[PDB]
Amino acid sequence: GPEMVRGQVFDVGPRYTNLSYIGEGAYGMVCSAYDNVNKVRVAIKKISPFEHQTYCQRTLREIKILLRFRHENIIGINDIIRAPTIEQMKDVYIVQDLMETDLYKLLKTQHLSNDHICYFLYQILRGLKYIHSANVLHRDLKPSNLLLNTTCDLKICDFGLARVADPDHDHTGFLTEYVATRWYRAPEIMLNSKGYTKSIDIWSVGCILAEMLSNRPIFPGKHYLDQLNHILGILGSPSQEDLNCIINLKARNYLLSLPHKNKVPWNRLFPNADSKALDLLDKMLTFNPHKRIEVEQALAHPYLEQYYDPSDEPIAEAPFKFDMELDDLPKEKLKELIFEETARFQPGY
Ligand SMILES: Clc1ncccc1Cc1nnc2cc(-c3ccnc(NC4CCOCC4)n3)ccn12
Repeated sequence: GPEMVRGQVFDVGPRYTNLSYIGEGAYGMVCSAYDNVNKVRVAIKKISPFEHQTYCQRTLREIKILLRFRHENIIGINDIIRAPTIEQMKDVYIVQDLMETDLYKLLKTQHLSNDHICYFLYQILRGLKYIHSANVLHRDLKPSNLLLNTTCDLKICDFGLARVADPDHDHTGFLTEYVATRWYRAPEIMLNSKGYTKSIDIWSVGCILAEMLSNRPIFPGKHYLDQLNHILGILGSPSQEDLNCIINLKARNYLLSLPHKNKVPWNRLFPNADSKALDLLDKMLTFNPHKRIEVEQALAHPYLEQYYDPSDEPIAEAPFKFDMELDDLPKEKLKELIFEETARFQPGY
């Protein structure tokens, strides 16, 4: 029989064996395994999306995007397993090289040296530079999606929430609401919920930096609307100028009705942190998304000057365009597209 992990069948034999639980989500589970053919340890992400259009969209995007990415700081896809015919396909298994841990687990057991924080942050932004150069938004950057080895190599994973946004088109009003994980959500995800940009990823990285500095989430909102109150509790109330940049009248009136909060100085929250790290943190956690530092400027910041080197920081040679966005289709058509995108890993073809 096929191996089972916590009640989930993993139909990945005979090539992949010795499965161990790593984690799970609403419609998927990840296990470690052994690749008997290449004699290497792998992670396998089982995805079962086909009953819901949104799940199918996210499965197709993760596959299409990662199959076209090749970058040292981004998890690669080794192999994709699914049934030989579309009717039998209920699950898709994405196979990746196995990393030792993630940043979420590391921060449970270790206080990081400034050198480790600096080097980890560089690698995050080095991978993000490549992602953003491809016109992709990751939209769910957080410690558990940053994979780590003992060599301190870092790789970004889980592109289930990622998508392409062709800059030739205005995506205002067409972007999915309620993206990112709550504590890592930029304010405009709540105040401009269908019209944010790739700068929400920079905000997430800022939340990650703060978490590396103190081993605690900086904005641990208890529910969706509580999240904005945590953000404003530290940044203080938005300036008049920043307010009048919120185009949504409803969101702008909601903000005008909040009680005034003063800014908490960064070095009061992080009194032992590198002042350069706090300066970069401040620019990444900037309320106004258009004033927020962009990925290349973040790499060029004094905090990262031991590592910044554009001659060794690849960008995408064919940035993605609208063709990568054609997924507002019935889930039955998306299943056909997923079948086609994964056909290159099938015997025959
Ligand atoms: Cl968990 C989950 N479940 C359902 C949906 C989404 C997700 C999140 C998610 N997506 N892709 C992935 C990939 C991986 C992965 C890839 C390579 N090496 C390792 N090594 C582990 C070993 C134990 O320590 C943590 C690192 N993990 C992890 C989570 N991943």
